[PDB]
Amino acid sequence: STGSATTTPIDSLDDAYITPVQIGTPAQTLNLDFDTGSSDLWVFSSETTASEVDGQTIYTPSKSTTAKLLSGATWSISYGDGSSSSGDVYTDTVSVGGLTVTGQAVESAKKVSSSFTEDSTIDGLLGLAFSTLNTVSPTQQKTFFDNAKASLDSPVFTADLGYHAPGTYNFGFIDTTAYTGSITYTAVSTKQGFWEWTSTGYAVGSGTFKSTSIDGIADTGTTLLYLPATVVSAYWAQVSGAKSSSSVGGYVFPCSATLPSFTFGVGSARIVIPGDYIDFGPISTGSSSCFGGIQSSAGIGINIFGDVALKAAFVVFNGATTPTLGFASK
Ligand SMILES: O=C(Cc1cn2ccccc2n1)Nc1ccccc1
Repeated sequence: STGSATTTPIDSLDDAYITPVQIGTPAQTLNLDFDTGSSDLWVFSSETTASEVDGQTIYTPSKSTTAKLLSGATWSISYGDGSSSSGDVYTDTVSVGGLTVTGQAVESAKKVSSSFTEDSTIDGLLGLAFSTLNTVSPTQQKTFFDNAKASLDSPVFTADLGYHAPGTYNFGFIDTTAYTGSITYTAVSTKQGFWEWTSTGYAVGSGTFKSTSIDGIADTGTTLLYLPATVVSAYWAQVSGAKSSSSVGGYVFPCSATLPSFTFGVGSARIVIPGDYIDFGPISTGSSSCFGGIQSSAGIGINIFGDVALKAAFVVFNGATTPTLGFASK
């Protein structure tokens, strides 16, 4: 089997992407944030604290003839932006772009943090990291991908995120019309539960490539590109007037600037992030100070190849027995 779904930026900045997901019988369609940085499928629901819901579409398991409460099971998660949620668990039928999993753990939120409430466009998360990170207790649950894996034509999914435009998530096949050149594959460590790999280096604009090992994760649930401070400093030094602002909480730059590109290495291959992809707009409405899309990972404890990096590529998440990651230009 296969599936294919369009993923759509939630706003003009591409702060995140949403993908429609069918849950239950008859289908209830919710727009979820596909997150290769986490391993829980969770939704706003009829169980969510009333005051914590503001515009989201909710899953109502009582209206689904295939929902079953997973007895005694609970879940609780936190993300890198400091947001969190928690609740109980149902099993139900979940379909993504024509690919159906029966018996999928659907984590029903009872509680969500303010950032989730405040974003009306995201109806929950669909985690695509390794199931070892799944938070359900006392019986850990598998991800959608893990459950669909053996049924897929090939045990893979691909992320093709657009810049200020819709993209695609495919399951079980690689669309060879969706990228240019070849896909370069690279080793993955699953020891922290993430799609963790090692970039071979970087370049700033038309500058010389610096060969250096940069360990980090491929994370569709993180908007920006978080890299070591040395790297980030080298980038922003090429932007007149750019500065790290402790008050704003990262590098800012004059909105009048034209930003240089940023290149990252994948083995001997190179992925080029255009300058405009690194512009995240005014720090506040009407401001002429803009927020940068490359930021320091100092203090995170891990480097993160977020949407700013992944959207410049066609990315293969190869869930073979030994997982790997593939990157192609497009
Ligand atoms: O936390 C993540 C993945 C992530 C961040 N998110 C923010 C909002 C909504 C979804 C979401 N997913 N990645 C990460 C961050 C820090 C350290 C390790 C992994």
